[PDB]
Amino acid sequence: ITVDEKLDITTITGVPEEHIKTRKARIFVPARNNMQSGVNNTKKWKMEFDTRERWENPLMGWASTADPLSNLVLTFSTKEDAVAFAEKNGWSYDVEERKVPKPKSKSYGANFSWNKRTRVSTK
Amino acid sequence: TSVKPIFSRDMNEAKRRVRELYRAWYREVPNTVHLFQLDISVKQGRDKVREMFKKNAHITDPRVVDLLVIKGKMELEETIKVWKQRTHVMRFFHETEAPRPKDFLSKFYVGHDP
Amino acid sequence: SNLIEVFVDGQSVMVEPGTTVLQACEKVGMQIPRFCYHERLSVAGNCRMCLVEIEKAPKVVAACAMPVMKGWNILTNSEKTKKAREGVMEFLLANHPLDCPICDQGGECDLQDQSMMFGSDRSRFLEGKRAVEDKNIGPLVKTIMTRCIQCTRCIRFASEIAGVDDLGTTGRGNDMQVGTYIEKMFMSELSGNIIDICPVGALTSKPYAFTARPWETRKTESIDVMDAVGSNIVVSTRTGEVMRILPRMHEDINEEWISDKTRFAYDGLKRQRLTEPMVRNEKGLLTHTTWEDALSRVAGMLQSFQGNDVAAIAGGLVDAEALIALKDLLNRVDSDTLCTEEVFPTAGAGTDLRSNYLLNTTIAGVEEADVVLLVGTNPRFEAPLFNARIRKSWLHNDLKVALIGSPVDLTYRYDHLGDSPKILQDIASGSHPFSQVLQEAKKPMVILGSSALQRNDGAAILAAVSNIAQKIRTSSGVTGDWKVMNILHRIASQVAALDLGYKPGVEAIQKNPPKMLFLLGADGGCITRQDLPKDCFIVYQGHHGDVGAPIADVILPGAAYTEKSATYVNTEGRAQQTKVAVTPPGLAREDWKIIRALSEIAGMTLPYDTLDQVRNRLEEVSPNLVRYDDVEGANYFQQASELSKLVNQQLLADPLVPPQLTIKDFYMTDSISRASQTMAKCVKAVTE
Amino acid sequence: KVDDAKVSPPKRAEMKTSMESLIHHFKLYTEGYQVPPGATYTAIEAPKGEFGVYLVSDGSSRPYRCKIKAPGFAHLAGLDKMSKGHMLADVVAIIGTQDIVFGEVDR
Amino acid sequence: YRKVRFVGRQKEVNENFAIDLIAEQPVSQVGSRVISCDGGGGALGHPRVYINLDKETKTGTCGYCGLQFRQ
Amino acid sequence: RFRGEHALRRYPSGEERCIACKLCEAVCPAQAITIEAEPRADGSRRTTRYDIDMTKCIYCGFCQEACPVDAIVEGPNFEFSTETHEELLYNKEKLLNNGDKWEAEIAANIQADYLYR
Amino acid sequence: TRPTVRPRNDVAHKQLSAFGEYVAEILPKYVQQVQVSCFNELEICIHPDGVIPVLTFLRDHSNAQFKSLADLTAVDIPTRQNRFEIVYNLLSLRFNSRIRVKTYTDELTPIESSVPVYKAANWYEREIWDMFGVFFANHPDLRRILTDYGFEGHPFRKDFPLSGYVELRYDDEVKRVVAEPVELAQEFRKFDLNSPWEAFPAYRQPPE
Amino acid sequence: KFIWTNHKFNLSGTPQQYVPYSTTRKKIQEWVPPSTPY
Amino acid sequence: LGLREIRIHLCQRSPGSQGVRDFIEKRYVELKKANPDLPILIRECSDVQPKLWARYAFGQEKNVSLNNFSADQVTRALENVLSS
Ligand code: SF4
Ligand code: SF4
Ligand code: SF4
Ligand code: SF4
Ligand code: FES
Ligand SMILES: [Zn+2]
Repeated sequence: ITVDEKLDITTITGVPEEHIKTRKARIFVPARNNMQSGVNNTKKWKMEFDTRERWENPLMGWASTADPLSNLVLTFSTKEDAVAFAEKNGWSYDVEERKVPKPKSKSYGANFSWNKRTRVSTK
Repeated sequence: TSVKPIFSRDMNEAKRRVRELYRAWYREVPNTVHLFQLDISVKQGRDKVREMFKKNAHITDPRVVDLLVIKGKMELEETIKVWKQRTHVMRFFHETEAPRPKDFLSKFYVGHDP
Repeated sequence: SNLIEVFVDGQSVMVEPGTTVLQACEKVGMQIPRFCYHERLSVAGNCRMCLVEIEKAPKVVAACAMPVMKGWNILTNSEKTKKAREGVMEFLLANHPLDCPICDQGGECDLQDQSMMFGSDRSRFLEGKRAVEDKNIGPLVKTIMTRCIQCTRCIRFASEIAGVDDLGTTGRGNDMQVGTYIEKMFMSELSGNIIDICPVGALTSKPYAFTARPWETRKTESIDVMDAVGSNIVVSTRTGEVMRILPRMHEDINEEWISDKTRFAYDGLKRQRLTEPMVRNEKGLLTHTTWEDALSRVAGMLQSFQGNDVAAIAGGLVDAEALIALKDLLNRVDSDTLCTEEVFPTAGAGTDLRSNYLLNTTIAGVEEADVVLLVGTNPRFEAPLFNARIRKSWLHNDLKVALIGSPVDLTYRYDHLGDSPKILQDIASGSHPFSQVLQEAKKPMVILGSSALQRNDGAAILAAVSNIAQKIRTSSGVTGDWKVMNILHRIASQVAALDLGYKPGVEAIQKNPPKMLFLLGADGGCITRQDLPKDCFIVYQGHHGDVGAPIADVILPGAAYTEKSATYVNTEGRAQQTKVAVTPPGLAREDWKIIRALSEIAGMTLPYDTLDQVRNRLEEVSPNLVRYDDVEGANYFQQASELSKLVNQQLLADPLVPPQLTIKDFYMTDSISRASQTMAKCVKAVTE
Repeated sequence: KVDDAKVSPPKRAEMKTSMESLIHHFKLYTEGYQVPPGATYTAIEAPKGEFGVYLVSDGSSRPYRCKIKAPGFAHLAGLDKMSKGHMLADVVAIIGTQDIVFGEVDR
Repeated sequence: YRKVRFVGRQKEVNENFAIDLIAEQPVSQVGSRVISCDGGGGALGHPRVYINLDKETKTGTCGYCGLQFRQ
Repeated sequence: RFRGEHALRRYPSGEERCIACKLCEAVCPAQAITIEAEPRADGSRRTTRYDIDMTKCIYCGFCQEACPVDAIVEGPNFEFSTETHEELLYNKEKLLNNGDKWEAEIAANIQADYLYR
Repeated sequence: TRPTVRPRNDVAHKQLSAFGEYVAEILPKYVQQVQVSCFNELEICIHPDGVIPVLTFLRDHSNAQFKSLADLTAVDIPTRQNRFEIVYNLLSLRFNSRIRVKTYTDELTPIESSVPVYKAANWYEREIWDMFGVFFANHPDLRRILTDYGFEGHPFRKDFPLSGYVELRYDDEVKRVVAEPVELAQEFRKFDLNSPWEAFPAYRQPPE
Repeated sequence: KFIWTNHKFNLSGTPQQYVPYSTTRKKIQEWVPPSTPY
Repeated sequence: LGLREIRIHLCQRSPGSQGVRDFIEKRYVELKKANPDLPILIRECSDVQPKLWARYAFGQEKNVSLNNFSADQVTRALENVLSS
């Protein structure tokens, strides 16, 4: 069998060059591009790294660049394995929080009052 | 850890293996320097060998070092034969690359904090 | 308890008795299509898109406006519901023209993300397509009223939160229209914030109009700093250029709304910007040079200076990381004498647990109040979304608002109680009524504005208002904890500035003739060379050249707010960090690294290098600044209200007039607002 | 084409007249189709062999992993068995019988 | 600054411009309410779009059509 | 239906048939298109920069089958082979000129093929 | 329902529901999940203890020949707490039937390779080492295929970005073709394409 | 209409080589200092 | 100087800092009644080891680190740096 149970926090290295200690990741929730109202693009945690300089390429004006990562987003399942991926390869990060709104109390019929203020007109 | 190892068990089949192939590199550095027809001094090669082994000495867990053993041994397969046509061996030395500043006042005049 | 299990597609869930079918089906993770509905608005039903086939009924109902009875089977997908969602969204896709090559909401319109999933395959109409004409309203709302599927969503917003009663419905049957009958312009606060609400691309932004399509941007969240309440924005880049912002829809502040000023203030951000260090040259000449010329120029002058000959001011929009590297430089030389631009009176407290200095009530606790009394400010034209929460909490329950001094145009039924500073003294007694109701309320709320507190009677009204404020707190106080007395601000980097331990109000620089000054004020011209001594150098450090860069010795380029990972403080003490989206242009650098780079060319060198090591220093002074987005419960002003009674300075005699005009003061405000050609484009359209 | 037009684009004489044609034209090129999840696999007769495609679908316009099997993985690893006991001039005559094309061994 | 890259290269540039060539068109007129614009010919050119011409006698070139349309 | 050199068309008397609806960009597999648009002072939107990376261009021709107002056309002329890498990046003022070295060559091939597609 | 809809059949959906059922019955040691695809495919989820014998059981029988090893692939899945996923695909010659073997693993935990069981896995098994680092056990010759000699990346996982770090260039400084940090002429503009509103009813998630 | 006289060529440098360039606007519009007197 | 300012830290819970929460009831109203020049600072919550800072002499930190005192131990520890 050769099970040999032991314990160590798995920090793997050698596969990148230097950008372990240089950068800091970010875990957050994408929340409702507000030109419309589709809520399908919630429920999945994503990541994005540091943004570095974008200069002008002096022949066209293209957005040529250094900063070799700059485009890496993965699709996470939840907050639980969100941390566990950033530590398993081991570079710094910072975590946001999921925002869910009010439930909330909305009821038609109270928009026509005898003495209240909740009263609509000009419909 | 509910996982079986590769070769070693705990640190003592391990640390005798990293010493082991070090001699195989050590007789190789004078052997290839006249073979690949490149011209530096041979002691620079022996400094760069121990450069590579000493840097990764911050490991306190087996089967990662053993994973580097498989990486370290596979390097010798191209090395003892001729599978790196005069470029890959020169790729170890960051030679024509401009020097990184690595100093705070020096970084501040050039760059948006890279 | 107090629930009904309704089998949504044959599956139990317990809602409140009196909620909606929409909120029931959205609770179990489903989307019914939404046109005539919004959560942050009222409820009508005149699009008729949500149609579910309820079980044990031959008819079809709409989920917008009906309650839920004893537990039904809300059959979402049927062989008849899809004969309805196909049905309604075939009519309204006929009387509509063939746009979207050119419709500026072309990547997010709700006739374009519903029409693939729901609905039919082809058309059978096959000629028709009525075509109405358009008009212009203001120089912000690009206006094609042809598209206009009459979902009555912009219309109710005039009766909703923005209380301007301006729009209506003109017509009958097929031919009705939405726009204003006369050619009256529509512009106030929040007036540019309709173009998010319009669910099709019939309404859009005027400066943004023809630039780029929305599948090329990179959405990075951040915070805006042009007001004291903060914001919740999202920027969008193209090639390292800023395109536009939208509100990020946070649930405490910025609900679905945003400041109308901050929406179109990004134009001057890339218009008039200084990029490079410019040397003294001995006359009023001012030309650029090497970055390593003007560093050693002021480095030797630092060691020559000692004592109160060197000072600084800071009252603009900079972060809370460059306001420590400045502080750990000028107090490692042990020569402080430093202040801000804003005039805040300090008599008993303010720096020492601060006891009232933040807005004490939360924004979420505003809706629980019952009687509000506020003095000496214009709530409409400073902190615009603050009046929006008052407007909504004036509606939907009872809420009582009175006001003292200078009747300006607020939306709802306020009343001018009086205009003298002696009104504030007499309310500690029993006179000029309501007289008891502030004590006899259940959640009272007394708000002071910083515009009247800027005057010379500021320490007088500081104890005069807090006299009757603790009088209500010593009464009951509410039940209850319920902090009552609170205050507001209008400069973002002031509460973050003061709680580092600065002194407020220009007095220390107002008494001595110091030699060298650091300008982080900077366009607020309360300090000139007139009050200064002779031609000794003063160094400007900032980003723009409105007021203080011509009257300067050596200017320094720096990044504004959309270029650095900054940290700010709202009016309650939260910390909402901005992040880097576009890297700054020119030779400008980040505004804390320059001080350490100026430290290393000087003698003393600060013991922290990276931005984490900055935050380790930021841990040392105040630990609430690394506490993100939390307002802890700590008032402790039983003692501090007594300590200000040591000072007994009397009032003044003047009508409590704010600086805020009818409208025009809202536009030209900070630095970029003056430089923005967009605000200059619209402010000439109001005086005309 | 397939008629239901959630996959096929509509005709050119149609995408200039009606309203339903453009919204199921203009959206069909910004993003692609809507593919359901669940793995799949097939192979057909390439004229030199099988052609394995193990197309992993995720559920959006952009696919997930797309691993291909081409011939030559089997057809040239078995050159070890096939060659030995023979000449050197045999070996070039071996290779043109399996019909091995490179760029196709990029699977 | 950029002016050195074309020395002896003669700067091949366009001659005509469509910045303003709408303005030399004989701006059309009908005297009706709503008109089709399948201009350039049928099944080619810009798609069908209907315009209201009541207000300073014009249409606004339809965006797509480009030709000045009015009454 | 043979593919080849790029060109741009225009209406009768010159109008810039392009409307800058960006669809040819989003389907280019090599992203050889780059377009920055702007409201021209007359009011209708047009282009400012317009690029075809004739190096990168992999000739999927989908730009010809994606424009609604049928702007870009793969013109059938294989006349090529300049001497620098610095030249084949086509700006706009090649393409309108290159679309106006000929049109009767182009205008007859579309008119003989548009019934099929 | 109509034309232009794929006509499914039930005969192959019956026997593949029948055949794979008594497979778990006769080895309840390694099999942990069996599922039938709605278009006549079969998955047999296997914990990799039985990586050799279950193949060795499908290596030979009288009711299951299955001696045509077609496809060894490798699929990474982050956010699974055991990342990778080795998936086989084998063919019965006499019966015309497809079945796949899904065996998960992790990075450092090795896998007993199929070297005596099949000799078509000679170049396939090495590929997963070169691309992921999944060290298979007891292979006679582990080497480097389809990558260049100086990489340290194992690129087919997700953290390796689109370009590498190793944009190569030549200089006449002496003779060499030297490496350099990577520099592009263009961003590779990354779009945003996921439309909202959930076009699929059947695969609806547990709503939590 | 808008078509050339006879023809042209795809020659390398005639002297003309079309020398493709940038066709955009300066974005940031750097600040101007005030004049020579104080 | 000595000195420039002092920084009071506490915690709203974890009741070791209740001596400081008592100290404001005991000596804050009278402690600042005397010496109306020294700008002492109070911040919100260290939440573990509620230290007490002092900073002076070209910016040199001096941190007395109270863990859990009584009502007079917080009264006597403050005058050590105050008189000096
Ligand atoms: S602006 Fe158009 S879409 Fe919005 S409510 Fe009015 S008619 Fe409806
Ligand atoms: S707003 Fe809707 S209907 Fe109008 S062009 Fe855009 S997608 Fe088409
Ligand atoms: S071909 Fe179409 S997408 Fe491309 S520039 Fe012309 S109008 Fe725009
Ligand atoms: S010609 Fe080919 S490569 Fe160029 S834009 Fe069109 S489809 Fe893309
Ligand atoms: S969705 Fe508003 S009425 Fe049906
Ligand atoms: Zn037309």
